[PDB]
Amino acid sequence: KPPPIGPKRGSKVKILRRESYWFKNVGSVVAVDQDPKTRYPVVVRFAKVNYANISTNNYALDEVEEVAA
Amino acid sequence: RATWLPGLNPPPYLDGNLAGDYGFDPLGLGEDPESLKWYVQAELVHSRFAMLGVAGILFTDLLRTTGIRNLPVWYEAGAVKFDFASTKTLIVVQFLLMGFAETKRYMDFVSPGSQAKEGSFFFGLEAALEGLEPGYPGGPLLNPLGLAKDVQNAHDWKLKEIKNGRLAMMAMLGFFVQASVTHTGPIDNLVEHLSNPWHKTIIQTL
Amino acid sequence: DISGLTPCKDSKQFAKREKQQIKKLESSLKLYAPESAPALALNAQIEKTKRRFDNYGKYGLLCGSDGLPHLIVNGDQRHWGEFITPGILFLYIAGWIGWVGRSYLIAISGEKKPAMKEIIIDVPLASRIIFRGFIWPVAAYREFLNGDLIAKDV
Amino acid sequence: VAADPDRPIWFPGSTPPEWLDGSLPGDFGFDPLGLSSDPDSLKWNVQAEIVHCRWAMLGAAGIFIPEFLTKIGILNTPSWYTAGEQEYFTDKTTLFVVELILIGWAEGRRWADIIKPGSVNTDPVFPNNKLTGTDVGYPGGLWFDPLGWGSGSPAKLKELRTKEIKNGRLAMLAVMGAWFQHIYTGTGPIDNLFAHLADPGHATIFAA
Amino acid sequence: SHSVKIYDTCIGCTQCVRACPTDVLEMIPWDGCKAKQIASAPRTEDCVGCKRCESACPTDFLSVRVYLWHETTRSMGLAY
Amino acid sequence: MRDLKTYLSVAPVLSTLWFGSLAGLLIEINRLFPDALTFPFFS
Ligand code: CLA
Ligand code: CLA
Ligand code: CLA
Ligand SMILES: CC(/C=C/C=C(C)/C=C/[C@@]12O[C@]1(C)C[C@@H](O)CC2(C)C)=C\C=C\C=C(C)\C=C\C=C(C)\C=C\[C@@]12O[C@]1(C)C[C@@H](O)CC2(C)C
Ligand SMILES: CC1=C(/C=C/C(C)=C/C=C/C(C)=C\C=C\C=C(C)\C=C\C=C(C)\C=C\C2=C(C)CCCC2(C)C)C(C)(C)CCC1
Ligand code: SF4
Ligand code: SF4
Repeated sequence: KPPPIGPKRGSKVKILRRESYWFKNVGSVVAVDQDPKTRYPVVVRFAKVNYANISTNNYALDEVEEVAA
Repeated sequence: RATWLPGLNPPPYLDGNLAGDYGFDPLGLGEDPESLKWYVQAELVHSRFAMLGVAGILFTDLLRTTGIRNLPVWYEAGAVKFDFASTKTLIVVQFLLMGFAETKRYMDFVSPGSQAKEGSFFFGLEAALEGLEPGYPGGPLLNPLGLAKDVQNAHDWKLKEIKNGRLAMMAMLGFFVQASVTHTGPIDNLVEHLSNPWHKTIIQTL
Repeated sequence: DISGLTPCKDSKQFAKREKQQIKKLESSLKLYAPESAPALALNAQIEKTKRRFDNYGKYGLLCGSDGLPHLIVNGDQRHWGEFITPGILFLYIAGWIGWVGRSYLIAISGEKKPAMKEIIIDVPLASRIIFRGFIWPVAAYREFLNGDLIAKDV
Repeated sequence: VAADPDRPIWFPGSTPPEWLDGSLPGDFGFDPLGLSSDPDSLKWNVQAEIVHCRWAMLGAAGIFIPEFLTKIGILNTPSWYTAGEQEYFTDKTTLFVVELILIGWAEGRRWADIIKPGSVNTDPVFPNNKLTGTDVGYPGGLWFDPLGWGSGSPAKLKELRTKEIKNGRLAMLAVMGAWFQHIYTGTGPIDNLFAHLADPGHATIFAA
Repeated sequence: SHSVKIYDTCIGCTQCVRACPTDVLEMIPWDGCKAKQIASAPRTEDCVGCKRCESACPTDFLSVRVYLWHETTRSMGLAY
Repeated sequence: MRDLKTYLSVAPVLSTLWFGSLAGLLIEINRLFPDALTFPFFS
């Protein structure tokens, strides 16, 4: 839909992707690609970097889950 | 208010409505609220036991030093062999009875209505254990006189209680250390201080 | 007298160790005048050795056939000065270190860039926390009961 | 606390630092290292100077007056250096503890007065008593200021406070001078003065 | 020789191939990302296995991925 | 200075200060209380 499909910009989100560095770790959604053809729109910004000194990564909608806080 | 040292604001997690607060929590122990409740009940019980202790030591030593009764020194008081009973029995009896007391106090602290509702038979007395408050049980068994029938609006009485009890606890620590490095009674140390105060203190112990 | 070990207050080889070390330090003492700094220091080390051996005797240490104090860790009440009382003395300090460090890391956790507070140690914050580990055996117990010691996965 | 951009400074021709505006009572711009570059560091060092000054003035008096009214105005004082070896009606570690317990009270009130500017003005026993001191380091109360001289115009107060710390600075210098003298020289300070006034040349720090 | 694979997590930043010193990779159009391009690996025969491609893949773990496999004279990087 | 104290609070400077103080503590303890193998107080 033209309205947002994914989490809100700023919604602290958890990663269900098993192969990511931040698995079972919280994040901070900075953007969601509203194009309904990309596979991993959810641009997250974490607090601590990965082994490649990167704090951001694209994730899917099913590979993400917002916390109750 | 006056919180235990001027120039410092009291912690925001304790202020005012509590028995003798004065805002002394520099080490963040009452930061969590349920921890503070548990510690309040702990403090009250500690202070009351310590008050009974200071009375039972000062009175016995007033009788001893002056020479009214030949009671033993507080230090060497546990090994008195009683004729009718033995200490080996007394420890077990204390365990039983004070268990029935303290576990009841506990199960009231976690559930205030307990010990009075249903199947809480204590010789049919399931009404004197109403509790009315944490740390202040009330009732005909525990306050027969009932000086503070109310307990929320009894801040003067609870404040007197907790202040006298903090002081009694400090005096009990005094009894513990003062009579482990001097090996006498408190009254002996006092009259040793009141003869030559500038020559008999802690640091005059070489 | 346990574990086949004689006490050091009634051991022969322990006194022999004493005599041998004293003769060793006295052999190095007949090379200087008895009032100069080397001889005074050697005599001080000699008294240090003698008091050391006598203190190991009077504490009830157990000296084996080799004549050296063998510490008992099993939990014998006579030998809690060997392991259990200094063990508690250790664990109290070690948990102090851990608890002030943990409460510090939790204190800086709500910072914009917390890592700079691990490099540039916020001495006021730590110093306000540095004595908060005095009460670690009770604060940690409550944080375990309240659920604040161990983190939750989410 | 009025600034004086053209005050006389410690080192004429130099530009005094920005954090010394001239406001303080006796700030001649002497801070080369920058030990008071911060505002709160300056506020702390001010009271440190004040109390070092006052303790050093009491010290200089209790050194020289017992050493002046002993060599000429004949009295009997043991010394200022070896007075800690002398004996009194109390054990040496005991009265140290007593004066610690008694001085730490006042110094804790001072700590409170520095951290919180007005917190300790009420007498905790008799709250009708008071110290009418707005300025940190200058408690205008009865026990400290009974004669009413610590009040009035801020200019007169500033000249009086710089008079105070002016006496106190050379009091500090004099006390550590007596220290280094009684160490380097054997005899006492006023005896050192008389030996200097006998022969100013062959009586100085130099002996070789 | 080596088996280079590009997974669908690629953002199309063109670092994998601008780092690759042996022309193994090449960007192609795609519809799975905002950049509308993805890397492909046709010339895997020229792949030495240096993993400069996946030392420059800015994703959760990786999108480009090099699998060490049958080593030939050109994957072993031999001038002899 | 604020930045000088910021540097004194850095991990190596504060570490060597802390361990110099600590080492002096343990040193003076092992000089005042040398040769210690057993805790004899309430033994
Ligand atoms: C007790 C020491 C002490 C302290 C803390 C201060 C503090 C202060 N002074 Mg004062 N001052 C003192 C002694 C002291 N003074 C003495 C003795 C003199 C005369 C020599 C002066 C002369 C003076 C002038 C002329 C001025 C100040 C000013 C100031 C302020 C800014 C400078 C600063 O940050 O100082 C902080 C100082 C320290 C932290 C002390 C330094 C410590 C190091 C370790 C010294 C080591 C070297 C030293 C030379 C060895 C001493 C040997 C001795 C026997 C000679 C501050 C309030 C200025 C101001 O604003 O006035 C209000 C100003 O204009 N002071
Ligand atoms: C109030 C400050 C003051 C005063 C009046 C004196 C006075 C004296 N000192 Mg002492 N002294 C002082 C501070 C002071 N000193 C300090 C801070 C130190 C430590 C560095 C010393 C260390 C010292 C030693 C080791 C010895 C003396 C000696 C002497 C005497 C002979 C002078 C001499 O040998 O030159 C040496 C003088 C100095 C090292 C002082 C340095 C300069 C000070 C800071 C000047 C004081 C400020 C001044 C009042 C204002 C400026 C004056 C002028 C520019 C207008 C004389 C009585 C000697 C003695 O006892 O012989 C009898 C001696 O052996 N002094
Ligand atoms: C991990 C293995 C290990 C162990 C267990 C020991 C154990 C010991 N060594 Mg060995 N040592 C080791 C490794 C080890 N060492 C290594 C690797 C080296 C080479 C670097 C040495 C080199 C060495 C030498 C050269 C010497 C020792 C000595 C000692 C003894 C130290 C006793 C002492 O002074 O403490 C006393 C306690 C302290 C210093 C700690 C004080 C802590 C403070 C006061 C805080 C506690 C108070 C606090 C406020 C709480 C109180 C309670 C209340 C307030 C709550 C002890 C038997 C000395 C000795 O006597 O040998 C027998 C000695 O001479 N060791
Ligand atoms: C407090 C004090 C003395 C107190 C003395 C007392 C109580 C004496 C008591 C007694 O005598 C009696 C009564 C009787 C005796 O029987 C016993 C004792 C007990 C002995 C001295 C301070 C003495 C303090 C002194 C000398 C301080 C000197 C500081 C200087 C020179 C600072 C310089 C700088 O800091 C600035 C100003 C600016 C920076 O930017 C640059 C630099 C250069 C770093
Ligand atoms: C008696 C003894 C013995 C034995 C013993 C034993 C056997 C024990 C065991 C024990 C055990 C089996 C234990 C366990 C534990 C577990 C756990 C799980 C824990 C946890 C903990 C925690 C978690 C903590 C934390 C902390 C602290 C508190 C400190 C610092 C900080 C921190 C945070 C780190 C012997 C004879 C040898 C000797 C003598 C002594
Ligand atoms: S480096 Fe990775 S993310 Fe970037 S273009 Fe190549 S395959 Fe895609
Ligand atoms: S391993 Fe080396 S040669 Fe192979 S694709 Fe990656 S960068 Fe190119």
